[PDB]
Amino acid sequence: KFTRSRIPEKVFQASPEDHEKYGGDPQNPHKLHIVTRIKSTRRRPYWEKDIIKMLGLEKAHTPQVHKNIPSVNAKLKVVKHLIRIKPLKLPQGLPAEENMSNTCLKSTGELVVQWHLKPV
Amino acid sequence: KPKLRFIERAPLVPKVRREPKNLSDIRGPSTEATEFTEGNFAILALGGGYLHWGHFEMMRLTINRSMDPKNMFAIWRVPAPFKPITRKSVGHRMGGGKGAIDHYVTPVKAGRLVVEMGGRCEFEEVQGFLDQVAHKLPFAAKAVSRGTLEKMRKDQEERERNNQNPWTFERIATANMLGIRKVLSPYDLTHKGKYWGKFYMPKRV
Amino acid sequence: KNLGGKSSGRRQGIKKMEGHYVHAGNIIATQRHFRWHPGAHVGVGKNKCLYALEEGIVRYTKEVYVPHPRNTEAVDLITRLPKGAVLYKTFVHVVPAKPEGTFKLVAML
Amino acid sequence: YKTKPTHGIGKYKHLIKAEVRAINLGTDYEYGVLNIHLTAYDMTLAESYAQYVHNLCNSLSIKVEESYAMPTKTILTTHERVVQISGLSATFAEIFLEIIQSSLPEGVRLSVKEHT
Amino acid sequence: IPGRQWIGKHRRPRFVSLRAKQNMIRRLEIEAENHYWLSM
Amino acid sequence: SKAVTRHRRVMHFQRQKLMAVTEYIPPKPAIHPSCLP
Amino acid sequence: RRTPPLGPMPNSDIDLSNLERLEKYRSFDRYRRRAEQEAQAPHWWRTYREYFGRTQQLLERKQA
RNA sequence: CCGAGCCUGGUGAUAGCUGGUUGUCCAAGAUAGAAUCUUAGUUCAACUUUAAAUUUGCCCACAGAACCAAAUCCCCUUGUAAAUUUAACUGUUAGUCCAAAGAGGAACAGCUCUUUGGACACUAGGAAAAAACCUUGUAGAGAGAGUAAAAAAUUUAACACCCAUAGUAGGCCUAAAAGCAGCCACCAAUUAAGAAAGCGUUCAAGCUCAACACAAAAAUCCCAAACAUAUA
RNA sequence: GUACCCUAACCGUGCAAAGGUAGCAUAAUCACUUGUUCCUUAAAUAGGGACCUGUAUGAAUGGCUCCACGAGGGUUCAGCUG
RNA sequence: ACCUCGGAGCAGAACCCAACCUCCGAGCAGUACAUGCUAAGACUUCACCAGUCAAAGCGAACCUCAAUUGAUCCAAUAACUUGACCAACGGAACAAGUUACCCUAGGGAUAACAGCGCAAUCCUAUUCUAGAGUCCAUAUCAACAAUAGGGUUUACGACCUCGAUGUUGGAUCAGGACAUCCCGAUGGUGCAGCCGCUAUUAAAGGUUCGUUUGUUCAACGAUUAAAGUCCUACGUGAUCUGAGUUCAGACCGGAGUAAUCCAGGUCGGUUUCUAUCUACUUUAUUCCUCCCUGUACGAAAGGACAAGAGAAAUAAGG
RNA sequence: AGAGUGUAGCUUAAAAGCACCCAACUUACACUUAGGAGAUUCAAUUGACGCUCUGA
RNA sequence: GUUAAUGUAGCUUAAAUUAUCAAAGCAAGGCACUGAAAAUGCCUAGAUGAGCCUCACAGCUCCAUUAACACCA
Ligand SMILES: [Mg+2]
Ligand SMILES: [Mg+2]
Ligand SMILES: [Mg+2]
Ligand SMILES: [Mg+2]
Ligand SMILES: [Mg+2]
Ligand SMILES: [Mg+2]
Ligand SMILES: [Mg+2]
Ligand SMILES: [Mg+2]
Ligand SMILES: [Mg+2]
Ligand SMILES: [Mg+2]
Ligand SMILES: [Mg+2]
Ligand SMILES: [Mg+2]
Ligand SMILES: [Mg+2]
Ligand SMILES: [Mg+2]
Ligand SMILES: [Mg+2]
Ligand SMILES: [Mg+2]
Ligand SMILES: [Mg+2]
Ligand SMILES: [Mg+2]
Ligand SMILES: [Mg+2]
Ligand SMILES: [Mg+2]
Ligand SMILES: [Mg+2]
Ligand SMILES: [Mg+2]
Ligand SMILES: [Mg+2]
Ligand SMILES: [Mg+2]
Repeated sequence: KFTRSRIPEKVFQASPEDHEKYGGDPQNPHKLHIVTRIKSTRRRPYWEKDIIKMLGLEKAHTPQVHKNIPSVNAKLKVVKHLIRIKPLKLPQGLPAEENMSNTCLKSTGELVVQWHLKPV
Repeated sequence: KPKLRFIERAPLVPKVRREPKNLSDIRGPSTEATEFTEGNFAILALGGGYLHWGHFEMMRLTINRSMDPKNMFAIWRVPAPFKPITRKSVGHRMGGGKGAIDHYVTPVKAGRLVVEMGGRCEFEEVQGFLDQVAHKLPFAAKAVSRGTLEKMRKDQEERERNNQNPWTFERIATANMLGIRKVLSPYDLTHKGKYWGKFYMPKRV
Repeated sequence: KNLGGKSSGRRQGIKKMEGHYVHAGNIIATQRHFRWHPGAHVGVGKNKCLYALEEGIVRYTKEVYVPHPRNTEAVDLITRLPKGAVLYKTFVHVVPAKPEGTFKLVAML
Repeated sequence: YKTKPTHGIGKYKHLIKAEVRAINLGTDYEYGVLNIHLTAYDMTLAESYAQYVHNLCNSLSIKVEESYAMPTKTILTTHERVVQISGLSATFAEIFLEIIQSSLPEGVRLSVKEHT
Repeated sequence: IPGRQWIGKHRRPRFVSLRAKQNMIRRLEIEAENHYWLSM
Repeated sequence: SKAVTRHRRVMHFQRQKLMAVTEYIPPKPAIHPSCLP
Repeated sequence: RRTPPLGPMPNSDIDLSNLERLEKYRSFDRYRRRAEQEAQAPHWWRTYREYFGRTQQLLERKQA
């Protein structure tokens, strides 16, 4: 029959080759994902149509900050074929309440906290 | 007795209860009788199938025909036909029970040895009549040695290590990468894309 | 020729799993043969059902099967075992939550 | 449960064997079934020596299938008892036989006759 | 094709172009990166 | 149709694509070894 | 799916292929003494225990 | 117009059966089952709708669920916003294909029957056309933009040249079977040629070889046109 | 059981009220059956005449001949006529 | 054949899960006579009805078995209780046959015809050398099997059609396929010649008349260069026919108590349309005779090709 | 002569627990119930009585 | 093809467990001999695969066979 899929823990154990291809650190990892749905929930089972509603990814190509914790990551492991996961990197820090209204999330995955529309 | 003994159409006491067609004794790699025991040359099964009594008479007559019993011997590796296959009587409508037992059948999976040969003889004297028996079998078959069986197995081990394709079938199926387990079987995780039904793709990694 | 066999399912099996809070008299697991044997504060009906005797939390454990000596079938299975052999069965217990009552001050006489 | 490490903790039929010629295969040579006929005209001397060979076998882990008797013949009735033995090693064969020789009480005759 | 081209015993064959191979491959590389960032 | 048929059963197209993506690619050397002494 | 056992399983070291040559409990009291001793040994699974838990003196006595 | 006239009346007979059921706009909305002179139907459940009350619902982690495979159940966190109860009822209970596990049949069916999950009866783009495969769902205007799925690849069979004496028709068995009807032995000459590996003789003889030497076929008419070479 | 140019009454304990007789017969008569043979035709699953395993023929459910008769159903000679 | 209940498999691990699916069973028996009364909490055969389990308490003492069954109706009994193979087992009431004299409402939810799916059956082609063919696998045929293809058959399925897609053969006029029966061109032969047999190639042309039968088939008569296999809604009934096959009447044999039926035979039995639209309405083969010559070939008996000439026949055009 | 050493039969028992013996029910074994015999090799962790082995 | 019954000594009838008897053949006896009549024996895997009990003995299991049924165009 067609059931849900238990993906083994070996698949989510990154190799030291993988830390060189994608620019991640094993020690001190990132805190917040940027989840973006890139596939439809149609022609997918109902246990994936509801997980996508649980993460807020009902719209395609709309990013969403989620924590990098093993309970949010258990939901992202169900629908990893539907989404695209990238780390939210913060070149400057998290925005204060003065820099809250001048932020922008870039396509590199970084959240700049001062966003003028002037060239360098 | 250096000849293939007589294989009977049915057991001595016959099966009285009609068994369902477990077709899963054809699909997948074989586990019983995959290696050589007191022999040198054999007939490998490169695909699954059912041996009727007619195939056993083909193998028994046309191995004992072309043979030196003073220099060669042969043993069976497949059993006598035991699984009952029930045909309904001809020209009947559908339903009304299950048909009566007509004949018996051995299941043979892929990678199974069928007959074995031996004696003071090399392979070229044996590739003659073992490659003509292998062509009459209902599955794709092959005459193998002990040296050419372990060559074709160590070759596929070298195919599985050399390939520049970053994606294999096991990496994609066991991880459920594109959600691809919606179109695969649960058997395809241990089949790894090399077995499709009764058939066997040996060029596939 | 094959008539009969249209029996429905019994709907037996575990009604209250591991760690569930269970009051007294709750049927824990209905069975057909002895799959789970009773343990602490768990009784057996006539039809081998397992009901709970106290208010508590259901625990499933594995312990040593020592049958009754008047149960001549199992004793004759015990005395065929080799010398180091120990049988085990899955037991169902109820860990009783509340105490059976407190001492309350009624009146100063 | 099957998926748990405690699977098969309660299985027991592999500890119970629920269900002959001379076995000399390559080195481990052992007899088949034996019979030990003991005939004497005393029921006291035949019944009591039937116990001791059975007590000698039990103390040496030799398998005793039957310990029955064949009926008497009116000569004065000669009482005959059969003690069925299976399995002796090479070192055990001379030693297990010579003690039953070296304990025959009073004029009882031995036998290592066999089945049928 | 005997009846209903895409269903049944005898279907018309569909084949995999370079479009369909490259479309699955670039979806397989988003997936391999997904397994990386969920591993830490 | 059963899972084991006498003919080669037609694959689902998304199954047919990963049997085309995951095909064996042989290691091609830079210089052909018959062009080297 | 199967998960391997964590510690040693019971009836595993005494497990042989010969069951006629191995000596048995012939009785109920020989089994129960081994049964009571095994229930007191600590095990790696869940049990009931987890939730519901000179020389002159001998010479004088041997003379006496 | 006679298997029982015709007319009026009961009579607006009855029909689980067919047909029909008329302004506008929005919203929610699809498939467990059981009984039944019942399977063309209905009642109850399930699902659905509204209103109301409350507090948990879904996703889930360790631990846990029996002896003779994929998974599920249970389940705090966590992600989330729903669920249960109460009140009031209608309608759907004549499904299809695909993937998977099986059963029946021929390991036939666009076949039949269960289960798990999709899609369809709902829009759009693609697979030529196309209910069911793939992409994609929440609505409007635009003579903006980035994308998703998305175009079938293959073309295959040459081959040696030279040379051949001899113990002996090896014995046996056989009319005789000589290298070759059969069995046993299978040594031995010259540098090198088997007491013969294919043909050939009633049996012989002759020829060689081993040995030196140097995939496709059916019925109105094939079916885009075409194109190996300008930089992913 | 036995007939012996395949032809001896030459024996037949089972029972039923009685056990199909005369005649006719491949019939308008289940199938077998275009039954076996002759005449008819160059050629006959048609038509006519004889033989009976007609094991579902048959005596007012009437049996069998024959004279007449028929917009009845088949077959045929000769003539004739698009 | 079946209809209710239960155990096991399908349904491998919570529950559930169909089948005119596969296998076993049940409609009781035995022992008690506290097999007394009560009552928390639960299970539940996917509803309901029924079914289960049960602590405490009272009272005493110091049930087994998987199924082993049956609602309501108020009466039979003083009461307690008891009563169905209501087995079609959620149960009307104990009510049957038959319809071709049939009728109505419907259904392509559902059959016959046709299409379609499918290819078991059928036909074909290659692979394999067993064996036949004196010897000799492959001139020719071919066992066990194998891999393909076709869509003639017998079937299966039930997808279009029951507010009608009308049928067997025949007539008429045919269109097409080639897997070629004849004519053409070649290779092999166990091909001397003559006859053949087999394969490659070729669909331009051709493919008869009769007796019996409704017959397609089949047998037979006489021929032919040959009297091809098929497909086209088993081609074509708004072109025709109606013998068979489906009616209303009727005998005969049989089945039935009869009404009536057989798929058994036989005699008889209404075949409707004024054309709206599409489409369309003047695109040379063969045989025999003679000659070559009774030559080649053959030991003879026999007996040709090619070339040449003439007679015909059909077809097309006049 | 040297080495290993040494609790009743066995003990990573510390005077223990199993093994063990007889009697009765058992054809007998088994079970059970009644009974039965048992040891730290002696001297201050140490030394010398006994056993096992390697030697002559 | 489905429902239905059937299975016998050398062959058939029967017996409601146990197995009876007329033919068949085996001799002897009367007759010159041969058929009959006697007087005697025999010939039954009760068609069977297992045995719940014990089974022609009676249900599955069955292999032959006997009748009806051999629809529906
Ligand atoms: Mg069941
Ligand atoms: Mg059911
Ligand atoms: Mg089509
Ligand atoms: Mg009305
Ligand atoms: Mg809406
Ligand atoms: Mg109805
Ligand atoms: Mg929860
Ligand atoms: Mg269908
Ligand atoms: Mg939108
Ligand atoms: Mg050579
Ligand atoms: Mg319920
Ligand atoms: Mg009580
Ligand atoms: Mg009813
Ligand atoms: Mg009912
Ligand atoms: Mg009539
Ligand atoms: Mg049809
Ligand atoms: Mg239909
Ligand atoms: Mg259907
Ligand atoms: Mg119709
Ligand atoms: Mg119409
Ligand atoms: Mg051709
Ligand atoms: Mg027609
Ligand atoms: Mg017409
Ligand atoms: Mg008339």
